[PDB]
Amino acid sequence: MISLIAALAVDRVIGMENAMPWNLPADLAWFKRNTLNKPVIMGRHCWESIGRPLPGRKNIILSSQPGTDDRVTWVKSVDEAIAAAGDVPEIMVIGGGRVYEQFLPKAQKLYLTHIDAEVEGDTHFPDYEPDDWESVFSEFHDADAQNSHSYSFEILERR
Ligand SMILES: NC(=O)c1ccc[n+]([C@@H]2O[C@H](COP(=O)([O-])OP(=O)(O)OC[C@H]3O[C@@H](n4cnc5c(N)ncnc54)[C@H](OP(=O)(O)O)[C@@H]3O)[C@@H](O)[C@H]2O)c1
Ligand SMILES: CN(Cc1cnc2nc(N)nc(N)c2n1)c1ccc(C(=O)N[C@@H](CCC(=O)O)C(=O)O)cc1
Ligand SMILES: [Ca+2]
Ligand SMILES: [Ca+2]
Repeated sequence: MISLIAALAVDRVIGMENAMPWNLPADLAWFKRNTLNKPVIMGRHCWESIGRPLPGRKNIILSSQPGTDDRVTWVKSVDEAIAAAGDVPEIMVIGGGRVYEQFLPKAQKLYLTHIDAEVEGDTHFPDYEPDDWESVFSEFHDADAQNSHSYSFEILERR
């Protein structure tokens, strides 16, 4: 199955100037826990904002151009990305916005972090139909010394 994993601020903002405008160690821990030992698919812009392969994951990068880094697997279409991931239980799609938009119709699960942050953004999570989805896990956390916003973790499953 295909799952999307994303962190969304107010108004579904997911980025600004190729960066993520918040500091949430707890979200990074959640991200790692839910992507480790699974293939991860990302757009070229979202790769460039990392610049190093994520360890313990098969890193698959979508680009219309030839790849520039042999440490990761480069593919030129959605269907090639899916195929490159292979016969695994769960393929994780990690962004950014244009990649999320293309994989959302194919996804069975959404792993969302709702961050209580008012951030100007230039990139937004796609506007999904709420009726298509059922909340199966939800956990809220207050802001603390390490995490400067409150946030909730949510898993939605396609009905
Ligand atoms: N969880 C999150 O909140 C989260 C996660 C990740 C990223 N982000 C943010 O997302 C933003 C980047 O999003 P974005 O939409 O600009 O870029 P993106 O989706 O990461 O990357 C877009 C690029 O991927 C390639 N691509 C996408 N679909 C393709 C296809 N079907 N076939 C071939 N190539 C394809 C193209 O590369 P070429 O131009 O090379 O063809 C395209 O320009 C940044 O602000 C980043 O910080 C947020
Ligand atoms: C910019 N970016 C994309 C990013 C960040 N947070 C997210 N959060 C969620 N919930 N979903 C995402 N797709 C997501 N993507 C990054 C940046 C750094 C690391 C990173 O270093 N991750 C380590 C965490 C190790 C560390 O703490 O340095 C890992 O093993 O996954 C991952 C993604
Ligand atoms: Ca806040
Ligand atoms: Ca509606």
